Amino acid sequence: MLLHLIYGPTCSGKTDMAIQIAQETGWPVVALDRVQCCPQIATGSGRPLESELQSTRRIYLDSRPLTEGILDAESAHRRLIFEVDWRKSEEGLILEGGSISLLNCMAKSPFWRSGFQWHVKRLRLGDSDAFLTRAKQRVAEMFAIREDRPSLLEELAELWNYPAARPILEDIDGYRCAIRFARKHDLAISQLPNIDAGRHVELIEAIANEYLEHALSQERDFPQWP
Ligand SMILES: Nc1ncnc2c1ncn2[C@@H]1O[C@H](COP(=O)(O)O)[C@@H](O)[C@H]1O
Ligand SMILES: CC(C)=CCSP(=O)(O)OP(=O)(O)O
Ligand SMILES: [Zn+2]
Ligand SMILES: [Zn+2]
Repeated sequence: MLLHLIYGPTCSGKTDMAIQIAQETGWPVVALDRVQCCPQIATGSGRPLESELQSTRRIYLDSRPLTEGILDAESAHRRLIFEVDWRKSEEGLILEGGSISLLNCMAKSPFWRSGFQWHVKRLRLGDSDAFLTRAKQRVAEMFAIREDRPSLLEELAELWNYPAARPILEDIDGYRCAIRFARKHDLAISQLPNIDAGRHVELIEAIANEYLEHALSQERDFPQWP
């Protein structure tokens, strides 16, 4: 079968791309993302909206409570081989995501190196400045109060109740920032949603900047794929 592999940093449009190829071909898209396997952090982790899948399928490598820990990379990798393997007979599948440790498992795994055709697309960040514009938009959407899906701040407040979630969230991007930012301004995590006019602007800015650190370190640590 043909695997269409799409990887690159945070906020590069990988998913809209994947959705478009999926809506053309009919193939599912497997998310190469460990953090997105915790649906309790669906928004902050970048899962697309149901509305935005446009009836196309997107497959996650597990579905797990956040307090169970983010799915480790070698478990994710074994799950990935299985999701591709059982679909062995279909025409192709789309693998899309920005997981550093998952992509590197892939690059080191004997599974991938034979018995598949590949189309491989690597998105980059270019302008730091356009990156941050792109990033601030994405953050404002993750912050939008929506009918159907909790915002990043609402997910964050929800989970802050479980002391076990706290160290885990401190290690995840967006949430890390939001938490660091609450402590900076002597705010309770619960009050982050009612954050006043421009206080809201400094937090979007700060998360977008944390996305930047992240994307730079994704450019640093990504495998170079064949
Ligand atoms: N979808 C995501 N959302 C938020 N943070 C992420 C995401 N994927 C990776 N990270 C961050 O990058 C580290 C995970 O490594 P990796 O899966 O190898 O990129 C995580 O601990 C998070 O801090
Ligand atoms: C928010 C962070 C750090 C990762 C999730 S964003 P992404 O890799 O899901 O975004 P794109 O599909 O590249 O827009
Ligand atoms: Zn995505
Ligand atoms: Zn990071």
